[PDB]
Amino acid sequence: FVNQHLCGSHLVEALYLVCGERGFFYTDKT
Amino acid sequence: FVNQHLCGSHLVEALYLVCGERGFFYTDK
Amino acid sequence: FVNQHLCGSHLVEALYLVCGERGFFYTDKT
Amino acid sequence: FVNQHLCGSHLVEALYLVCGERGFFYTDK
Amino acid sequence: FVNQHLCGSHLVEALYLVCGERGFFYTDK
Amino acid sequence: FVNQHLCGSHLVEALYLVCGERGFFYTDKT
Amino acid sequence: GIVEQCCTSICSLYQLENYCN
Amino acid sequence: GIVEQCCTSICSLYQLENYCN
Amino acid sequence: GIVEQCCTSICSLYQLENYCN
Amino acid sequence: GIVEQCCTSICSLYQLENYCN
Amino acid sequence: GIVEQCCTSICSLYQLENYCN
Amino acid sequence: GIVEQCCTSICSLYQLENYCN
Ligand SMILES: Cc1cccc(O)c1
Ligand SMILES: Cc1cccc(O)c1
Ligand SMILES: Cc1cccc(O)c1
Ligand SMILES: Cc1cccc(O)c1
Ligand SMILES: Cc1cccc(O)c1
Ligand SMILES: Cc1cccc(O)c1
Ligand SMILES: [Cl-]
Ligand SMILES: [Cl-]
Ligand SMILES: [Zn+2]
Ligand SMILES: [Zn+2]
Repeated sequence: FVNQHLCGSHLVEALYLVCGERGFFYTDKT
Repeated sequence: FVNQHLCGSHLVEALYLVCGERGFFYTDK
Repeated sequence: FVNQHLCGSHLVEALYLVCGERGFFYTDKT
Repeated sequence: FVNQHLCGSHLVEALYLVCGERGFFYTDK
Repeated sequence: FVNQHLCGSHLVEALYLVCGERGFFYTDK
Repeated sequence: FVNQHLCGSHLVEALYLVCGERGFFYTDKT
Repeated sequence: GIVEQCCTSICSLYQLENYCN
Repeated sequence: GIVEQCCTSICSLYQLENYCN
Repeated sequence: GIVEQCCTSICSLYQLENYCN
Repeated sequence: GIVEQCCTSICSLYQLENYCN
Repeated sequence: GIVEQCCTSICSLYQLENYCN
Repeated sequence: GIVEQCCTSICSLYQLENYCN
């Protein structure tokens, strides 16, 4: 897997791919 | 199962833009 | 809606989503 | 109406790359 | 030929993320 | 064609579009 | 859900905001 | 233009809509 | 238009440049 | 190949890593 | 959060998975 | 390589094509 800053849309795309059928939660900033 | 899978890739990028700092959940079933 | 710098492809994708059936014009730099 | 809508998402990203500083219009009808 | 073409756009972005520094080839036929 | 830094996923998308049926090879960093 | 609603037909950004939070 | 408004600075939704047809 | 031409079949970057400006 | 395998049905990141290098 | 972990710093795959449901 | 040519510097189309098969 990439060793990269993942931000904005790229971060969400990565979660989408990584999480598969579980889906995910995106808080944006905390 | 791609067409829905490919569709969901766009949906998540769209929700990112529209929800911004509110964020969102992405899951069903 | 995001409070973000939107540049390059992200800017176009945002316009595409925002403008809907109207469509849009992209000048790039002016 | 998604397949054409999803297609247009790619088309606009492609036109961005190909047209560069010339830019482009995206509209019909 | 779009649906496979559009599919391949996602596949290449996915492979980018998964392969990272190993990289990959994208070609057939 | 754009006069831009093309990095990460954008670089791959650009190669995908540019190379067409030939396809391509992505080394990431060398 | 979002997939049944927004993959068959187009959801606008207005439609999509329904799915925020 | 859009680049100078929304890329170099940050644009609002309303600001982004000025570039719709 | 671009959608009829490039969503049914693949438009190359050459095809697509036709739609620039 | 990757297209026959991952465009008909979903390839997970695990499936996809098979195509690395 | 995810932004502060994976965007401002770099996250591992494992780290990214903490944000799956 | 491509990263060092087109990401750290800017590549031309022609330059980008050196990475096609
Ligand atoms: C619609 C749907 C089903 C299953 C998992 C998901 O993340 C989304
Ligand atoms: C092809 C098409 C139809 C309607 C609106 C658009 O932006 C594009
Ligand atoms: C699957 C496939 C066929 C032809 C060219 C490619 O880059 C990929
Ligand atoms: C913005 C967007 C993406 C994908 C499907 C939709 O209905 C709307
Ligand atoms: C680059 C591209 C995107 C979408 C459709 C096409 O025909 C070509
Ligand atoms: C991540 C991904 C993209 C496109 C097709 C797939 O099967 C999987
Ligand atoms: Cl970026
Ligand atoms: Cl698609
Ligand atoms: Zn798509
Ligand atoms: Zn980006």
